[PDB]
Amino acid sequence: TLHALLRDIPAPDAEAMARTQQHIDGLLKPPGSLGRLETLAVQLAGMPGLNGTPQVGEKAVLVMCADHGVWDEGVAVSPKIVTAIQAANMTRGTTGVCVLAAQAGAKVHVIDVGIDAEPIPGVVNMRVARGCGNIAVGPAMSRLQAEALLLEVSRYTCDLAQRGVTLFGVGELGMANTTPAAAMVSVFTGSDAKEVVGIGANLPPSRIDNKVDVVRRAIAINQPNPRDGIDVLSKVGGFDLVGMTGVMLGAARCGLPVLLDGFLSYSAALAACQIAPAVRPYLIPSHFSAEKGARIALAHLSMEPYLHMAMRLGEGSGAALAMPIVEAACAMFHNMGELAASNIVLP
Amino acid sequence: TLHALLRDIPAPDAEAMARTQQHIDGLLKPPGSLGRLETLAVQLAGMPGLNGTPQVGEKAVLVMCADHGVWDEGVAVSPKIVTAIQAANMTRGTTGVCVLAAQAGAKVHVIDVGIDAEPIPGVVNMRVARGCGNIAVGPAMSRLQAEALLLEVSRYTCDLAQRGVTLFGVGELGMANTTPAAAMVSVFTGSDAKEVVGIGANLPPSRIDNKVDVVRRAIAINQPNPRDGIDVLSKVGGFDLVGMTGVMLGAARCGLPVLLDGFLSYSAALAACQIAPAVRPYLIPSHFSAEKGARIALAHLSMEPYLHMAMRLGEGSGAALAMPIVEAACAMFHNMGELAASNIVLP
Ligand SMILES: O=P(O)(O)OC[C@H]1O[C@H](n2cnc3ncncc32)[C@H](O)[C@@H]1O
Ligand SMILES: O=P(O)(O)OC[C@H]1O[C@H](n2cnc3ncncc32)[C@H](O)[C@@H]1O
Ligand SMILES: O=C(O)c1cccnc1
Ligand SMILES: O=C(O)c1cccnc1
Repeated sequence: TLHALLRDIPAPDAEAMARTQQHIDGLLKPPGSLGRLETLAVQLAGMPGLNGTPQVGEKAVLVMCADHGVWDEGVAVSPKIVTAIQAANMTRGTTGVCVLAAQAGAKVHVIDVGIDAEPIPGVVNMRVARGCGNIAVGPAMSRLQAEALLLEVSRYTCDLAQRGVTLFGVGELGMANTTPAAAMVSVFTGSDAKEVVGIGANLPPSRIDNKVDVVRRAIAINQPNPRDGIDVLSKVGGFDLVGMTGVMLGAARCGLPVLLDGFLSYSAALAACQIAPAVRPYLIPSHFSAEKGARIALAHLSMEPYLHMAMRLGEGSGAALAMPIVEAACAMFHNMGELAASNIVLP
Repeated sequence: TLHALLRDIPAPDAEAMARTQQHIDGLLKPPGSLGRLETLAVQLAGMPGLNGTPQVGEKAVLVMCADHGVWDEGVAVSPKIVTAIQAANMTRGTTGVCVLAAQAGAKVHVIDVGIDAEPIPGVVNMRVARGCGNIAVGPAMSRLQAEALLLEVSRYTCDLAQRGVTLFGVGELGMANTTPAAAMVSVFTGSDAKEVVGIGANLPPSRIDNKVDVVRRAIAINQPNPRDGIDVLSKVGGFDLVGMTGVMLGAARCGLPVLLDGFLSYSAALAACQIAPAVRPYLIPSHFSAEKGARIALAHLSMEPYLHMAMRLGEGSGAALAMPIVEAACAMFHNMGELAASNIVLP
């Protein structure tokens, strides 16, 4: 059951974290001089799946692909078919996340949770339906469908842990998905749609007004409950967004770290933390999306991204780009010399 | 002569940059969606030493080490000997920059431009003197000494280019060096000392007032000319700071990119750009130093760091941490597929 899953998410190991902090303080450098790299190492040390120490074994980026019915409301400029096309390209390694993941030594897992097209060979099949319902006139899916996908994705995720994966990255693919993402952010943060609706994948500025209106309509018609993350996801979210939330719950249950990506991932993280606050300690920010509603989303998650690249591609491209940073924290921890060894004393 | 050197710094190749932009726009993604990663690739494409395309061959981090006479004014908490000790540790690979450089596949070059101690085996010897003069009572060095080191370091730098190095990172080591760095920033930016003097390597807050006073005294007594970068460096700078400036001039003359590090590097970059504006196009920011005067320095250099890690170690540790980002831009450029190949059309 999902209740068991949520109930079994482990709390951070404070004992391992204390030993980490002490060790970092004794390294060949002025105490605290490596700033957020030190904080990151301690965070990792508290994750039970890492065996009491900051370490990175195998790396995987999970890309959840699906189509959205709200695409018919004219909120996206790319043809709907671009989702299926790009999902296929993911298997050929020519996409942005594939190239960056290869650069970071990570494997890309492409999962189809609801693409509106024939099944794509090479893509993991977990499709709920051929595209989710149009949120502007009703819910994206039933609560049952949402919970089922959460469970399936979380199981898939923690199963990879048995294959040596210790670091996850989340990603997505789905034309028009920045619309339900904005709706969710508006609902969870209590912000007006206008403040969190962006241009997504180059939406013309003249078409923004319509996008804001669609978001408002979706909310008014569905009346999602902000205190129920599953309610929000099933009503104004999408299969892809649900899948991303599932990776976060899965990794957390597995006691492992997850790298967030951009705007879509922020909306999924808001939902995950609402569903289970215990997931928070396992989330690691990557970059600061150029999407309008990024600042608001990040503020509610109390997260400060490490990378400011004005990126807005999605796919988990930002998550892959940050993996080297996580490895750097581990390298610092394990490979630096110690002050005592050089007889140096620094207050 | 130094005049020849400065005169021969090549301008960016606009033709190669135009071809770069066109290619990036045709990649398998919404135009401009990779933000600053795209801008970085184009910048690299314009650097003549890279052969008309964003590419990274061998990587090197140059660490300029030297002691400062102003240390006697009580502006630093670490014993003066820590410079020599850490410089030795650089040869053993136990320091922060060594670990991060190894993680990025870069080689660390440790250069002694003025450590106040016996020569250290394994360290490149270019020492001007055993520590520079105390800037609080007079100049750090003579103009002649400054120009000579600039020339020597710039030659060493461009010579590495012949060994396959295509990407440089700058670093330093020198107890009390954030004092002359603050003086230089104050002079070049016209900001008051109080606004740019930080805690350096954990200087107690109760000792900050004295540091501000020392900086003011150095400026009042030396009267450095803001319009003459060499004048400023020789008067209120240090051998290490001069050396960093030399790496920047050298790489620029070689038509190659240089990654800045933190606060000390910002002061050296201000000087380099004053000496020769043509150097600017070759400078690449890495992280946003936690030092107080960082914001002001970066504003005058019109640079926005990619990494926000609250780092303040120095040594070129931030520069090494950003190398993977430069390689990512190259990977994007060369390895992504093209829109035309998938028959996809995106405005
Ligand atoms: O709401 P919007 O405006 O449609 O933007 C969301 C989509 O843009 C991104 N995206 C990611 N890869 C893409 N390849 C082509 N087009 C878009 C792409 C993201 O992954 C989604 O597919
Ligand atoms: O002006 P301040 O307060 O002395 O700070 C500047 C120094 O701190 C950094 N630094 C870099 N490595 C160090 N190892 C030990 N101590 C300091 C260190 C930097 O490289 C300089 O050596
Ligand atoms: O921040 C993102 O991940 C993003 C922003 C716009 C369009 N697609 C993805
Ligand atoms: O920004 C830096 O590089 C820095 C700041 C403080 C002390 N040492 C180095």
